[PDB]
Amino acid sequence: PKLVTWMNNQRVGELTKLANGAHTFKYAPEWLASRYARPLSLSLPLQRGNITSDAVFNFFDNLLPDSPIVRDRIVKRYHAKSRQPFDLLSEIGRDSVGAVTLIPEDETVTHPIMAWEKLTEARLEEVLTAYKARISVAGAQEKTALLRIGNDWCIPKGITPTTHIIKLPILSQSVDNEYYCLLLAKELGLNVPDAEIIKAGNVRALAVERFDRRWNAERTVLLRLPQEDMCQTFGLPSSVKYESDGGPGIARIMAFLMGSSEALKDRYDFMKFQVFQWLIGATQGHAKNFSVFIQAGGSYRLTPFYDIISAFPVLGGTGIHISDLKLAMGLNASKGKKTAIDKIYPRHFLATAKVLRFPEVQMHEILSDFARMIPAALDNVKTSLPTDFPENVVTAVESNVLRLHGRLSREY
Amino acid sequence: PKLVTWMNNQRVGELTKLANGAHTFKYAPEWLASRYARPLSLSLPLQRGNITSDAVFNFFDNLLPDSPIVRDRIVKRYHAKSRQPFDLLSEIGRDSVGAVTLIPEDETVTHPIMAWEKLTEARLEEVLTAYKADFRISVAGAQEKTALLRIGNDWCIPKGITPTTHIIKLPILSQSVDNEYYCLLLAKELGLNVPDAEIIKAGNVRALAVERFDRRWNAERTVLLRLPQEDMCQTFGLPSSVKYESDGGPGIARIMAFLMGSSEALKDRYDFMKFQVFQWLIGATQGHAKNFSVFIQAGGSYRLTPFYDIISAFPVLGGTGIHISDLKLAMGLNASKGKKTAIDKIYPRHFLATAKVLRFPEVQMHEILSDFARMIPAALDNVKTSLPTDFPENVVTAVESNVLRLHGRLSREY
Amino acid sequence: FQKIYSPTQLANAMKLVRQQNGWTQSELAKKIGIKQATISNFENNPDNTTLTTFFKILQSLELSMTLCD
Amino acid sequence: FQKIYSPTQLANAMKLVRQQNGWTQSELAKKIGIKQATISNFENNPDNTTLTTFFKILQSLELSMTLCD
Amino acid sequence: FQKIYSPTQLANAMKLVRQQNGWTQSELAKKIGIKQATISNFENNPDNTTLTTFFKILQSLELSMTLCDAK
Amino acid sequence: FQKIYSPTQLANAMKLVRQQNGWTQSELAKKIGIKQATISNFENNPDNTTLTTFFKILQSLELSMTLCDAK
DNA sequence: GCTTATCCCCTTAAGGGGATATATATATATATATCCCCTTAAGGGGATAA
DNA sequence: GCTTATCCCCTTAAGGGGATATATATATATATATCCCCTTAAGGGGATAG
Repeated sequence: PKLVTWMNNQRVGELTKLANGAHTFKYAPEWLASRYARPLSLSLPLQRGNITSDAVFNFFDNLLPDSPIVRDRIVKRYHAKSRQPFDLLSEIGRDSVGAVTLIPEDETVTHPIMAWEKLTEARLEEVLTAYKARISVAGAQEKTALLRIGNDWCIPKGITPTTHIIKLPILSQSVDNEYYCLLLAKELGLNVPDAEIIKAGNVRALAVERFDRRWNAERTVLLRLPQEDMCQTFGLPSSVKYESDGGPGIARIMAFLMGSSEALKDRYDFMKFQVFQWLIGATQGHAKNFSVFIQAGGSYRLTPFYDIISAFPVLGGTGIHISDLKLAMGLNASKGKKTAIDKIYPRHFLATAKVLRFPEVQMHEILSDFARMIPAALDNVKTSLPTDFPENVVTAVESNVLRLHGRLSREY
Repeated sequence: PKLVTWMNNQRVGELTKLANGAHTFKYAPEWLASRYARPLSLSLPLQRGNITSDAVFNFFDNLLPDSPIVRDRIVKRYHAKSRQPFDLLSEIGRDSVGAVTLIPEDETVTHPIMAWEKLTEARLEEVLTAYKADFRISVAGAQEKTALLRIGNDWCIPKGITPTTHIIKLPILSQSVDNEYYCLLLAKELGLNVPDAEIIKAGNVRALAVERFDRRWNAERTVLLRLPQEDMCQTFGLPSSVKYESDGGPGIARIMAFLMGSSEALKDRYDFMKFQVFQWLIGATQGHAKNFSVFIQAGGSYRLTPFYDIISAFPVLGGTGIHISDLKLAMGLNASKGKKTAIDKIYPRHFLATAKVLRFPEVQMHEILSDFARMIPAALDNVKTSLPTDFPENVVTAVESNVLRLHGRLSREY
Repeated sequence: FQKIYSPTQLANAMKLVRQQNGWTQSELAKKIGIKQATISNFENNPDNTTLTTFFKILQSLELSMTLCD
Repeated sequence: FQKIYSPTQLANAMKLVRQQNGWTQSELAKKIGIKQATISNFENNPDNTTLTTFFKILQSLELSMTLCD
Repeated sequence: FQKIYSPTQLANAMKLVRQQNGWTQSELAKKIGIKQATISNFENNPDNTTLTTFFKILQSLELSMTLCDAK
Repeated sequence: FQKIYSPTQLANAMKLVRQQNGWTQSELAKKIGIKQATISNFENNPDNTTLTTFFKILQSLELSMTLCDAK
């Protein structure tokens, strides 16, 4: 039977999965019916009945983790039929990253819309010590989603939303890695999510907050917020995040982010993060670490950046000298598009800046700002670290960053 | 859009995909009109009009490696357009298990019909590392693997619409190549038809290799050629999904019953059974639909091709979690109690009923059962001494030790 | 023409034939003297199909069978 | 081996062989896993036997058929 | 309603004036003496379209545009 | 606010829009990424301005456009 | 001793009748994406008459 | 010195003329696939005789 699709309790349009593969969508008349109607994913705009496009599948496919090693447990723990977007989205096809829900046409059920399991320590830990040997969690490697409720975390319930994302220890120690990346990341003006680490017994983990899920004024409801990734923008499958595969980089993103609500401020925060990555050493910034907001009528603004991790924590002292480091995505250059840390000097961003006719002054400013504020940032993060944060990663990353930042004051 | 499938320089037909994404098919008259004609699988036999059943989609699905592990790697490494079957193929139409060639209608061109490039003694350890973590190859199965060409002592690479010859598997469990080799040689020692496998070395990678019976060098030696073949599940036209029986696939029963159509009916069966009794004394828990293929001959003929992917699950025994008690035969057995599959407690008595239920001459089973009542004590040392010193000498003391435990059921009888 | 070793094969083939000639699965059952249903039962699952049946079909197809060694 | 047409013609023809080959019914149905009587009746009154058996025989007969124009 | 931000964000609402208002490109332009091409093209590529044209298709749709606030 | 019916008014409007704020044609094309020869030319001849140039011209002034029933 | 024809016991389904549901085909209006030809020119560099 | 409209050079091409390869929707007919019925009978066990 066909699968349905609501958008936080609204009828959008049930999809028509077919044997042969010719998947055909549709538009739950009551969604197109509302003036604040907003398509599922830009890729799949707003129109009538059947949709003869392919981005279709694509979309319903990206509802699963890019890491392929993760797509296979649903046919096991809940005994699905296959691992296709149809059989992999039946059992846990309820809470979808963003706000869209999926369930067949035979189960208009409403379990306790809200209910939390006040977990203990041994418990909290428990659930996690099993993630190694009805929610969706995938953005980098291996991570689960919980529900931060006050001071104690608690297992969700029914079609109840998640407030966080618990990233498990994957990069010999990612937890302290991404945590740092953030406090210091937001420190330079970058609009990112305030996360906090998680500790239970003897295990360690990462805890990020959401940004497509928020408490209304009175703290009664917690609506997931409409969102999507740059991939499900032009109908792409997870295999295209980077550019070695054919995904959106620092060229396409730009032409597109132009039609945004905050067309202006967004383009800015962008370039910014870009050089941000460079310095800090993040190199895992693929097409899927970018997210807009599926606002009514079809508008889109850049959400707070996420999944940041620099390769600095591990370099040279193992088997991959500094020379080996290439920015997640590619930026214009003279000899094609360079993507070398040490090769990418300020002059570069400038050129790659005028390539799109992005306000030069603005660029100059950014490079400037970071340059100057950078010094303090590091310290302010170092003097604000846990009483045990591994000084290794600390000094390791910290040092390199300064070496990179060096390619600034000497030019601006 | 219209991936035209071919079979050894022969315009078989066109595989069209509708707007909605349908997976239909239509045979070229040219192929019809020949005395030779044969469907890719009996799942989709010859006929004069667009097809529509699920098989049109199934058969194509088994083509491309089953593992999504690889699938993602596909669109990824090759600029695909969807995780859909038709798509992954739309681009990697070169090499495909079975006489399959997928190339659009904009390449009737005489692309490289014969060309390759020998590998260095280092690249032999490099191309692998490349698979695990124009390379136009695709192998369907269990873990990380691909095929390659072999010429004398070299190891070239298929370039252009050119096929390969050997198979190259990789370690998974703690070892896989070491298990794949061990089980295969004893096959030729028990009258079973298996391919010629070796252990080509390349730097620090104990790799595996296999001879694809689907590939055969014609006399002239001037042109290598593939052979239209499929495995049971395909025959009918089912998705990888229902591989194993407990999940709704074909069993010993459906099988046998379909072996009767073989062009070589009694043999295929004889051997099939024989193999079922073998997969018992060794612990081949993996015996599913996608390991038992059949050749495809003109007019609809077919037989039971050699058995591949054979492997035993004895490595993780004894001093490990999973014990022989929990081990279960891939295919179900007929016992007094519903069906029995628990290898450990499976005495001939059961097999005897089986043969009885499928109405297979009891005597024919006996000859098979009895054959393994005295050949082991010898057949073993015969292959036990045909292995180098480097090979892991802990894959023999584990399997054999247990293969002689269940062998008691055969020795205390015949 | 083409050797055969099974139920299905038979049908799969006689089917092609019918298709080649371009007749109607109906005019067969009539032109000869049987139901049009069987005409279909036979072309899909001729397994436990009547022996004589076969001929009737065969005979219509302006065809014959032969034994090959 | 000629142009056939009747059930009974195939029956007579087969025995012509199974016997002249030295083989017989008793053993025939012993191998292809059927009943003695089966081959027996089928032999003399093949007008009602089915095609699923027509073949089981062709196996324990190293023989088979095909269509012919 | 909704605030328009790009040439595309607009071409999207224009595809509502047909499927909802019955009319089709085969006629919308029949009334304003323009080529269906611009229409079809416009629908998927609203960037290359020029304003004067945009309005012929804008009015012919019983619709008018105006400015507001980008807040 | 008001109803826009022609390519002339369409822009005639935006024009008054950056004057009442103290912005020059050559200082808005900047913060956005096009020229002054465009913004200007646009003003006196906005008929054949591509929509992009259209919306963009907007970005500058922080505007937003939307239709309206032509009643 | 042996190959071969019957024979009861016994489950099922094939074939007939009649009838019907699910395809599937050559039709037939009416409809979004295109294609080569060709003419005024608009939006980028860069520059400056006013 | 700052704001603004032309113009030169140049690449891309929207858009009108004129015209064509994909689309929902539809009716005579065609149509290979199913259903309750009904019943004569085949292979299945097991087994003796002209």
